[PDB]
Amino acid sequence: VTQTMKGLDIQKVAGTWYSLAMAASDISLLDAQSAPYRVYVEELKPTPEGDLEILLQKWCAQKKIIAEKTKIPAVFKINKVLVLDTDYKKYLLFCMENSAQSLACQCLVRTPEVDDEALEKFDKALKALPMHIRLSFNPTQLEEQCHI
Amino acid sequence: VTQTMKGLDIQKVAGTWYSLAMAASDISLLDAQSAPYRVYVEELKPTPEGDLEILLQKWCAQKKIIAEKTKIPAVFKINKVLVLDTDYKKYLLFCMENSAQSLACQCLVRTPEVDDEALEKFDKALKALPMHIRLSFNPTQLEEQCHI
Ligand SMILES: CCCCOc1ccc(OCCCN2CCOCC2)cc1
Ligand SMILES: CCCCOc1ccc(OCCCN2CCOCC2)cc1
Ligand SMILES: [Cl-]
Ligand SMILES: [Cl-]
Repeated sequence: VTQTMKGLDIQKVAGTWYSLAMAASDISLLDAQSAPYRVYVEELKPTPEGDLEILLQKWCAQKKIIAEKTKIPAVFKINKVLVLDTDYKKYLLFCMENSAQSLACQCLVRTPEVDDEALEKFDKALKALPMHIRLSFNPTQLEEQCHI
Repeated sequence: VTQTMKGLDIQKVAGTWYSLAMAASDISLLDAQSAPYRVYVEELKPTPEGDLEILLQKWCAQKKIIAEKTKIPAVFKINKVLVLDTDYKKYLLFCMENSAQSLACQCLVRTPEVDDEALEKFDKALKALPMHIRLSFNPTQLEEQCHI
Protein backbone atom coordinates (compact mmCIF):
# COMPACT_ATOMS: atom_id res chain seq x y z
CA VAL A 1 0.00 0.00 0.00
CA THR A 2 1.51 3.35 -1.22
CA GLN A 3 -1.41 5.75 -0.76
CA THR A 4 -1.15 7.65 2.58
CA MET A 5 -3.05 10.87 3.51
CA LYS A 6 -0.57 13.83 3.28
CA GLY A 7 -0.71 16.27 6.23
CA LEU A 8 -3.12 14.14 8.34
CA ASP A 9 -4.49 15.87 11.50
CA ILE A 10 -5.13 12.73 13.62
CA GLN A 11 -6.90 14.92 16.24
CA LYS A 12 -9.70 15.70 13.70
CA VAL A 13 -10.66 11.97 13.08
CA ALA A 14 -11.82 11.59 16.74
CA GLY A 15 -15.46 10.51 17.37
CA THR A 16 -17.97 8.17 15.68
CA TRP A 17 -17.34 6.08 12.50
CA TYR A 18 -19.23 3.38 10.51
CA SER A 19 -17.38 0.47 8.74
CA LEU A 20 -19.41 0.87 5.51
CA ALA A 21 -17.14 -1.32 3.21
CA MET A 22 -14.22 -3.77 3.84
CA ALA A 23 -11.86 -5.49 1.31
CA ALA A 24 -8.98 -7.94 1.99
CA SER A 25 -6.14 -9.83 0.19
CA ASP A 26 -7.57 -13.31 1.12
CA ILE A 27 -11.27 -14.40 1.35
CA SER A 28 -10.70 -16.06 4.80
CA LEU A 29 -9.68 -12.66 6.32
CA LEU A 30 -13.36 -11.44 5.87
CA ASP A 31 -15.68 -14.40 4.92
CA ALA A 32 -17.11 -15.50 8.37
CA GLN A 33 -18.35 -13.24 11.23
CA SER A 34 -15.33 -14.58 13.27
CA ALA A 35 -12.84 -13.92 10.39
CA PRO A 36 -9.68 -12.23 11.78
CA TYR A 37 -10.08 -8.80 9.95
CA ARG A 38 -13.90 -8.68 10.35
CA VAL A 39 -13.68 -5.79 12.90
CA TYR A 40 -16.37 -3.03 12.97
CA VAL A 41 -15.01 0.42 14.05
CA GLU A 42 -17.22 2.21 16.66
CA GLU A 43 -15.13 5.23 17.83
CA LEU A 44 -11.65 6.74 17.13
CA LYS A 45 -9.99 8.48 20.14
CA PRO A 46 -6.62 10.21 19.44
CA THR A 47 -4.39 10.58 22.60
CA PRO A 48 -2.71 13.98 23.36
CA GLU A 49 0.71 12.18 22.85
CA GLY A 50 -0.62 11.43 19.27
CA ASP A 51 -1.41 7.68 19.63
CA LEU A 52 -4.86 6.40 18.43
CA GLU A 53 -7.33 4.49 20.68
CA ILE A 54 -9.73 2.32 18.59
CA LEU A 55 -13.10 1.02 19.80
CA LEU A 56 -14.39 -1.82 17.62
CA GLN A 57 -16.83 -4.76 17.65
CA LYS A 58 -15.57 -8.33 16.87
CA TRP A 59 -17.72 -11.54 16.87
CA CYS A 60 -20.43 -9.58 19.57
CA ALA A 61 -17.71 -8.20 21.92
CA GLN A 62 -16.70 -4.53 22.41
CA LYS A 63 -12.85 -4.23 22.31
CA LYS A 64 -10.22 -1.47 22.95
CA ILE A 65 -6.78 -1.35 21.26
CA ILE A 66 -4.20 1.47 20.88
CA ALA A 67 -2.47 2.14 17.52
CA GLU A 68 0.90 3.63 18.65
CA LYS A 69 2.17 6.52 16.43
CA THR A 70 5.25 6.32 14.10
CA LYS A 71 7.72 8.85 12.52
CA ILE A 72 5.06 9.10 9.69
CA PRO A 73 1.77 10.81 10.80
CA ALA A 74 -0.49 8.54 8.58
CA VAL A 75 1.04 5.20 9.83
CA PHE A 76 0.47 3.50 13.26
CA LYS A 77 1.52 0.16 14.85
CA ILE A 78 -0.46 -2.54 16.83
CA ASN A 79 0.66 -5.00 12.09
CA LYS A 80 0.59 -1.45 10.59
CA VAL A 81 -2.41 0.94 10.15
CA LEU A 82 -2.13 3.37 7.17
CA VAL A 83 -4.60 6.27 6.71
CA LEU A 84 -5.06 6.49 2.90
CA ASP A 85 -7.48 9.45 2.75
CA THR A 86 -10.13 11.38 4.81
CA ASP A 87 -12.14 14.67 4.64
CA TYR A 88 -12.60 14.38 8.51
CA LYS A 89 -16.35 15.27 8.22
CA LYS A 90 -17.75 12.33 6.09
CA TYR A 91 -15.31 9.43 5.21
CA LEU A 92 -11.90 7.86 6.10
CA LEU A 93 -10.08 5.10 4.09
CA PHE A 94 -7.43 3.01 5.99
CA CYS A 95 -5.57 -0.35 5.57
CA MET A 96 -4.07 -2.94 8.02
CA GLU A 97 -1.04 -5.11 6.96
CA ASN A 98 1.22 -7.74 8.62
CA SER A 99 4.73 -8.83 7.47
CA ALA A 100 4.41 -12.13 5.45
CA GLN A 101 1.49 -10.13 2.98
CA SER A 102 -2.04 -10.28 4.55
CA LEU A 103 -3.82 -6.87 3.96
CA ALA A 104 -7.33 -5.51 4.87
CA CYS A 105 -8.90 -2.05 4.15
CA GLN A 106 -12.13 -0.25 5.15
CA CYS A 107 -14.26 2.67 4.03
CA LEU A 108 -15.33 4.37 7.36
CA VAL A 109 -18.23 6.93 7.28
CA ARG A 110 -19.47 9.36 9.97
CA THR A 111 -23.23 8.43 9.66
CA PRO A 112 -25.15 5.20 8.92
CA GLU A 113 -25.69 6.03 5.17
CA VAL A 114 -24.39 4.73 1.77
CA ASP A 115 -21.91 7.46 0.63
CA ASP A 116 -21.37 6.73 -3.14
CA GLU A 117 -18.53 9.31 -3.42
CA ALA A 118 -16.71 7.59 -0.48
CA LEU A 119 -17.18 4.10 -2.12
CA GLU A 120 -15.83 5.39 -5.53
CA LYS A 121 -12.70 6.73 -3.72
CA PHE A 122 -12.51 3.32 -1.86
CA ASP A 123 -12.78 1.30 -5.14
CA LYS A 124 -10.13 3.65 -6.78
CA ALA A 125 -7.72 2.97 -3.81
CA LEU A 126 -8.33 -0.87 -4.13
CA LYS A 127 -7.61 -0.91 -7.94
CA ALA A 128 -3.85 -0.92 -6.96
CA LEU A 129 -4.24 -3.66 -4.26
CA PRO A 130 -4.54 -7.45 -4.59
CA MET A 131 -7.97 -7.88 -2.88
CA HIS A 132 -9.98 -11.16 -3.27
CA ILE A 133 -12.97 -10.31 -0.97
CA ARG A 134 -15.01 -7.04 -0.60
CA LEU A 135 -18.07 -6.57 1.70
CA SER A 136 -20.53 -3.64 2.04
CA PHE A 137 -23.39 -3.11 4.57
CA ASN A 138 -26.79 -1.35 4.39
CA PRO A 139 -28.00 1.41 6.76
CA THR A 140 -30.03 -1.09 8.91
CA GLN A 141 -26.98 -3.40 9.45
CA LEU A 142 -24.78 -0.30 10.34
CA GLU A 143 -27.07 0.44 13.40
CA GLU A 144 -26.69 -3.17 14.78
CA GLN A 145 -23.90 -4.66 16.98
CA CYS A 146 -21.46 -6.47 14.55
CA HIS A 147 -23.58 -5.45 11.48
CA ILE A 148 -25.97 -8.49 11.97
CA VAL B 1 -30.60 -6.87 -14.07
CA THR B 2 -31.12 -5.15 -17.50
CA GLN B 3 -27.90 -6.06 -19.33
CA THR B 4 -28.40 -9.14 -21.59
CA MET B 5 -26.08 -10.24 -24.46
CA LYS B 6 -27.79 -9.30 -27.80
CA GLY B 7 -27.71 -12.05 -30.46
CA LEU B 8 -26.25 -14.74 -28.15
CA ASP B 9 -25.19 -18.01 -29.91
CA ILE B 10 -25.64 -20.41 -26.95
CA GLN B 11 -23.97 -23.20 -29.02
CA LYS B 12 -20.65 -21.25 -28.98
CA VAL B 13 -20.39 -21.09 -25.09
CA ALA B 14 -20.05 -24.93 -24.88
CA GLY B 15 -16.92 -26.38 -23.20
CA THR B 16 -14.67 -25.41 -20.25
CA TRP B 17 -15.10 -22.31 -17.99
CA TYR B 18 -13.48 -20.93 -14.78
CA SER B 19 -15.52 -19.01 -12.12
CA LEU B 20 -12.86 -16.26 -11.78
CA ALA B 21 -15.06 -13.68 -9.83
CA MET B 22 -18.50 -13.85 -8.07
CA ALA B 23 -20.64 -10.99 -6.58
CA ALA B 24 -24.04 -11.21 -4.81
CA SER B 25 -26.81 -8.98 -3.32
CA ASP B 26 -26.35 -10.41 0.25
CA ILE B 27 -23.07 -11.48 2.00
CA SER B 28 -24.63 -14.84 3.15
CA LEU B 29 -25.18 -15.89 -0.53
CA LEU B 30 -21.32 -16.14 -0.96
CA ASP B 31 -19.53 -15.89 2.47
CA ALA B 32 -19.05 -19.62 3.45
CA GLN B 33 -17.94 -22.53 1.18
CA SER B 34 -21.50 -23.98 1.70
CA ALA B 35 -23.20 -20.60 0.88
CA PRO B 36 -26.14 -21.19 -1.52
CA TYR B 37 -24.69 -19.26 -4.60
CA ARG B 38 -21.08 -20.44 -4.03
CA VAL B 39 -21.18 -22.70 -7.16
CA TYR B 40 -18.03 -23.15 -9.34
CA VAL B 41 -18.82 -23.69 -13.08
CA GLU B 42 -16.83 -26.59 -14.69
CA GLU B 43 -18.43 -27.10 -18.15
CA LEU B 44 -21.31 -25.59 -20.22
CA LYS B 45 -23.12 -28.07 -22.55
CA PRO B 46 -25.84 -26.57 -24.81
CA THR B 47 -28.52 -29.16 -25.94
CA PRO B 48 -29.56 -29.33 -29.66
CA GLU B 49 -33.11 -28.23 -28.51
CA GLY B 50 -31.31 -25.06 -27.14
CA ASP B 51 -31.41 -25.82 -23.37
CA LEU B 52 -28.14 -25.46 -21.33
CA GLU B 53 -26.61 -28.29 -19.23
CA ILE B 54 -24.36 -26.90 -16.43
CA LEU B 55 -21.63 -28.87 -14.65
CA LEU B 56 -20.57 -27.19 -11.40
CA GLN B 57 -18.85 -27.93 -8.06
CA LYS B 58 -20.66 -27.13 -4.74
CA TRP B 59 -19.27 -27.79 -1.19
CA CYS B 60 -16.78 -30.87 -2.88
CA ALA B 61 -19.55 -32.50 -4.99
CA GLN B 62 -19.85 -32.53 -8.81
CA LYS B 63 -23.46 -31.61 -9.84
CA LYS B 64 -25.52 -31.50 -13.10
CA ILE B 65 -28.47 -29.13 -13.70
CA ILE B 66 -30.28 -28.03 -16.90
CA ALA B 67 -31.15 -24.35 -17.53
CA GLU B 68 -34.29 -24.65 -19.75
CA LYS B 69 -34.47 -22.02 -22.58
CA THR B 70 -37.02 -19.12 -22.74
CA LYS B 71 -38.56 -16.90 -25.52
CA ILE B 72 -35.41 -14.68 -24.94
CA PRO B 73 -32.11 -16.34 -26.10
CA ALA B 74 -29.99 -14.80 -23.22
CA VAL B 75 -32.40 -15.90 -20.38
CA PHE B 76 -32.87 -19.49 -18.98
CA LYS B 77 -34.87 -21.04 -16.09
CA ILE B 78 -33.92 -23.55 -13.29
CA ASN B 79 -34.61 -18.85 -10.60
CA LYS B 80 -33.50 -17.18 -13.89
CA VAL B 81 -30.04 -17.22 -15.59
CA LEU B 82 -29.23 -14.09 -17.71
CA VAL B 83 -26.17 -13.97 -20.02
CA LEU B 84 -24.95 -10.34 -19.74
CA ASP B 85 -21.98 -10.51 -22.15
CA THR B 86 -19.43 -12.95 -23.74
CA ASP B 87 -16.78 -13.00 -26.54
CA TYR B 88 -17.15 -16.89 -26.58
CA LYS B 89 -13.31 -17.33 -26.70
CA LYS B 90 -12.17 -15.74 -23.33
CA TYR B 91 -14.95 -14.55 -20.88
CA LEU B 92 -18.72 -14.81 -20.09
CA LEU B 93 -20.66 -12.65 -17.55
CA PHE B 94 -24.00 -14.08 -16.21
CA CYS B 95 -26.40 -13.50 -13.24
CA MET B 96 -28.85 -15.74 -11.26
CA GLU B 97 -32.01 -14.21 -9.63
CA ASN B 98 -35.05 -15.53 -7.66
CA SER B 99 -38.43 -13.74 -7.15
CA ALA B 100 -38.42 -12.05 -3.65
CA GLN B 101 -34.73 -10.12 -4.78
CA SER B 102 -31.68 -12.41 -4.13
CA LEU B 103 -29.14 -11.98 -7.05
CA ALA B 104 -25.66 -13.51 -7.80
CA CYS B 105 -23.30 -12.92 -10.80
CA GLN B 106 -20.01 -14.46 -12.04
CA CYS B 107 -17.14 -13.62 -14.37
CA LEU B 108 -16.40 -16.98 -16.17
CA VAL B 109 -13.07 -17.35 -18.10
CA ARG B 110 -11.88 -20.08 -20.52
CA THR B 111 -8.42 -20.62 -18.86
CA PRO B 112 -7.11 -20.50 -15.26
CA GLU B 113 -5.70 -16.90 -15.56
CA VAL B 114 -6.57 -13.40 -14.19
CA ASP B 115 -8.15 -11.59 -17.21
CA ASP B 116 -8.10 -7.86 -16.20
CA GLU B 117 -10.23 -6.82 -19.24
CA ALA B 118 -12.90 -9.41 -18.22
CA LEU B 119 -12.86 -8.14 -14.55
CA GLU B 120 -13.24 -4.45 -15.70
CA LYS B 121 -16.30 -5.47 -17.80
CA PHE B 122 -17.56 -7.47 -14.71
CA ASP B 123 -17.09 -4.45 -12.34
CA LYS B 124 -18.82 -2.15 -14.97
CA ALA B 125 -21.85 -4.58 -15.08
CA LEU B 126 -22.00 -4.64 -11.18
CA LYS B 127 -21.97 -0.78 -10.88
CA ALA B 128 -25.77 -0.95 -11.70
CA LEU B 129 -26.48 -3.84 -9.23
CA PRO B 130 -26.93 -3.83 -5.44
CA MET B 131 -24.06 -6.24 -4.55
CA HIS B 132 -22.75 -6.50 -0.92
CA ILE B 133 -20.14 -9.31 -1.42
CA ARG B 134 -17.57 -9.89 -4.25
CA LEU B 135 -14.98 -12.74 -4.37
CA SER B 136 -12.08 -13.40 -6.79
CA PHE B 137 -9.70 -16.43 -7.02
CA ASN B 138 -6.04 -16.85 -8.08
CA PRO B 139 -4.76 -19.24 -10.79
CA THR B 140 -3.75 -21.93 -8.18
CA GLN B 141 -7.27 -21.97 -6.58
CA LEU B 142 -8.89 -22.17 -10.12
CA GLU B 143 -7.13 -25.59 -10.72
CA GLU B 144 -8.51 -27.09 -7.41
CA GLN B 145 -11.92 -28.74 -6.73
CA CYS B 146 -14.18 -25.98 -5.18
CA HIS B 147 -11.34 -23.36 -5.44
CA ILE B 148 -9.78 -24.54 -2.07
C1 LIG C 1 -7.55 5.44 10.85
C2 LIG C 1 -7.69 4.55 12.06
C3 LIG C 1 -8.56 3.34 11.83
C4 LIG C 1 -7.91 2.11 12.40
O1 LIG C 1 -8.94 1.20 12.83
C5 LIG C 1 -8.57 -0.08 13.11
C6 LIG C 1 -7.25 -0.46 13.00
C7 LIG C 1 -6.87 -1.75 13.31
C8 LIG C 1 -7.81 -2.68 13.73
O2 LIG C 1 -7.30 -3.93 13.97
C9 LIG C 1 -8.16 -4.98 14.42
C10 LIG C 1 -7.26 -6.00 15.07
C11 LIG C 1 -8.05 -7.06 15.81
N1 LIG C 1 -7.87 -7.07 17.27
C12 LIG C 1 -7.35 -8.35 17.76
C13 LIG C 1 -8.38 -9.44 17.61
O3 LIG C 1 -9.58 -9.13 18.30
C14 LIG C 1 -10.10 -7.88 17.87
C15 LIG C 1 -9.10 -6.76 18.01
C16 LIG C 1 -9.14 -2.30 13.84
C17 LIG C 1 -9.52 -1.00 13.53
C1 LIG D 1 -24.30 -18.69 -19.07
C2 LIG D 1 -24.59 -19.95 -18.31
C3 LIG D 1 -23.97 -20.00 -16.94
C4 LIG D 1 -24.95 -20.49 -15.92
O1 LIG D 1 -24.25 -21.18 -14.88
C5 LIG D 1 -24.92 -21.47 -13.73
C6 LIG D 1 -26.24 -21.11 -13.60
C7 LIG D 1 -26.94 -21.41 -12.45
C8 LIG D 1 -26.31 -22.08 -11.41
O2 LIG D 1 -27.11 -22.29 -10.32
C9 LIG D 1 -26.59 -22.97 -9.17
C10 LIG D 1 -27.80 -23.49 -8.42
C11 LIG D 1 -27.40 -24.44 -7.31
N1 LIG D 1 -27.85 -25.83 -7.49
C12 LIG D 1 -28.72 -26.28 -6.39
C13 LIG D 1 -27.93 -26.41 -5.11
O3 LIG D 1 -26.85 -27.32 -5.26
C14 LIG D 1 -26.00 -26.93 -6.33
C15 LIG D 1 -26.75 -26.79 -7.63
C16 LIG D 1 -24.98 -22.44 -11.54
C17 LIG D 1 -24.28 -22.13 -12.70
CL1 LIG E 1 -27.40 -0.63 0.42
CL1 LIG F 1 -4.54 -13.06 -8.24
